[PDB]
Amino acid sequence: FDIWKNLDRIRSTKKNAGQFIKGSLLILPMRTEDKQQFDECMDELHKYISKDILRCYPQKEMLFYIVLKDFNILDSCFVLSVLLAFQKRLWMAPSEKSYFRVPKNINLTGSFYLPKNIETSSIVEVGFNVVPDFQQFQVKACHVSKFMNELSNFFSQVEFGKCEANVINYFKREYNRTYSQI
RNA sequence: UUUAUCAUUGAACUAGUUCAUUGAAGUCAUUGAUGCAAACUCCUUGGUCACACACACGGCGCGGAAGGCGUG
Repeated sequence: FDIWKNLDRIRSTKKNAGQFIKGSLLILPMRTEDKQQFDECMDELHKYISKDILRCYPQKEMLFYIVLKDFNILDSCFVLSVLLAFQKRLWMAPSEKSYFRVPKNINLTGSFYLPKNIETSSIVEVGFNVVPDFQQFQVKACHVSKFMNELSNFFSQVEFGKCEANVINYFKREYNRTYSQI
């Protein structure tokens, strides 16, 4: 249940997981109470993602938008597994404090957004999605190694592209609006 | 393959870039638009005429359609 050996294992058996999908965009928002705790985890995460594929947009009125685009499948396998575990760790094992090491007996849950145009189990698409032009996907409770396999099998099917440049700015507009209403 | 508005103010920033606010207009589309090519399926039309299955040096069956030329 360590992310590096599991990420190499998915590197081996994924049948060409290296190349990046055209016009590929993934948006996961998350809220964290501790800014000092999350800023160092994300800072340690930007090391291998080279800041172009992954960008962090804060929203201040704590809410961060995690935008991951032009990504290879093996990259999203890494990042989403890091973040979704970091989100549970605060409640589960605050004494752990090892970012890439997932502590045992923690099941990964959460949700992420993709553009409404995508062309196609643990990861399921939801009916009745809020954000108008986007579609959110649930990741049911799963072990990390199971999550790598399910996600790696998910991004092999989806074939999508042709998105406007600033669309992320549209996502911010819609997502802030929906919660402003509630 | 290539594309997704302009202007003003503030913050950060190299010496152009990101975020927020104010104003103007704003064909829809990006599953679009441009180029390239194929396969398939379906519609309309015809004398689906007669004699003939006949080893030649490139005709001279009956009609219909469309012309050119000529005489009265």
